[PDB]
Amino acid sequence: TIAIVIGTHGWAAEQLLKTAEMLLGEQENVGWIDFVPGENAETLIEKYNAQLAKLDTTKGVLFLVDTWGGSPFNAASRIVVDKEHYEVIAGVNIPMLVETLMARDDDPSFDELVALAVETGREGVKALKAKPV
Amino acid sequence: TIAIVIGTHGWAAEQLLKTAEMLLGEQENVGWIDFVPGENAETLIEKYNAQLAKLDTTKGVLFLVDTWGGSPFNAASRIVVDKEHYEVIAGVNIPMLVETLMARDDDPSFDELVALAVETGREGVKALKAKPV
Amino acid sequence: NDYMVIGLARIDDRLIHGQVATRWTKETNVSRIIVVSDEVAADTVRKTLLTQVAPPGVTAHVVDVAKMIRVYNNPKYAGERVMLLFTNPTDVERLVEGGVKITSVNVGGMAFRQGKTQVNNAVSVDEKDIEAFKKLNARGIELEVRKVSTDPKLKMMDLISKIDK
Repeated sequence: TIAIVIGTHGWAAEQLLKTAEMLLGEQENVGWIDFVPGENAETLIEKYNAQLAKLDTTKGVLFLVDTWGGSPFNAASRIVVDKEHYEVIAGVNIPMLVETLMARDDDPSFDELVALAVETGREGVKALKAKPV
Repeated sequence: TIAIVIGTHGWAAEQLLKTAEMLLGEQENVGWIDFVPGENAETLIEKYNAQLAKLDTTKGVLFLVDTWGGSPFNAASRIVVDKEHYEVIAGVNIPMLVETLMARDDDPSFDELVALAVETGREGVKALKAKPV
Repeated sequence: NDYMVIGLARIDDRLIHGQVATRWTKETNVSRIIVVSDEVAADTVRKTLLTQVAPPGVTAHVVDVAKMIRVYNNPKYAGERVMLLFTNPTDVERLVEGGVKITSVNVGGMAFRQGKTQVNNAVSVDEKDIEAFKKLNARGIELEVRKVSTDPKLKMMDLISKIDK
């Protein structure tokens, strides 16, 4: 399947994956990294590369990161730059992770998966508000 | 300030808060809960209530949860039902948490904060894609 | 048998929870979902929320056990594949007694509670739930326990056999 790597400031990436697996069961072909104060983008590039070495990246790689412009995002950006089937998507949330992991098994094309991740991530943000009676 | 409670399946809520504090510094008036297999919504309602007892809820309470329809969401829904200035927003992500925590200090109205959280959460989901040269 | 076709029977006191209904809907190829519960049917507020969050392309219906037996007695859904959602195995034995045909029952999840015994990570059974499962098994009906189709399938009798003799 298409490889997924999750990166956030701190230690949240591992937990977002754990949460997803609590919902979907253990996942294959997924990696994650942490970012600790004192580290820079170059440290992170190495961390991402070490994770990729263990993943099947033949169909592509989708980096799901916490926020646009942070170190995790900047480092991932440097890796995907002139690579086909490599993308970085900021704002990772559980709806995005769950929908993306579910679709991945039905072997979608890379563009299809990227589009689904952005759409489900955004549609997943919703307020309860008053309900009709 | 307006109280914020984060709830997600598993143990991710504490880490999402830690990540936010890595970006913004330690936060006040924020609570979180975990959800372990074997627990039900009633267990979670108690957990949320115990957290609320320690928070200043005079201006309102915003529950930020992982996904629409999960136990964390269902339990939070039962608490906010006929309460003024209580809301549940699904799809919590770092952009939403950071923007929401930042605005909270400028003492916005409850409706203003709820609207900002949904808007920043959604706008935070964005793919890098090819860039112009 | 020449009437509606039960694509799958999932038991869950939460009905739709997480992506379990979304993923199970696509894998089970189900375009219709019927909820059988008198307690929920009496909650107009909950019915509205479930109907407004019904997955796209999928319709969610809310009916009582007595009304459900009649909907199945109508060939209007013949061949149609529908998923049955229950909150307790007791309501499943009732449909069978009405002449409903069930080949197997899948346990999705059951909120734990005091006085009950935990058989799985989130599945609890009381002397009443166990008694219903034994009757279904005595009728040659298969009972499988699993949270997601991607998780290993376990036999309800095996889990209750290592607890209740």
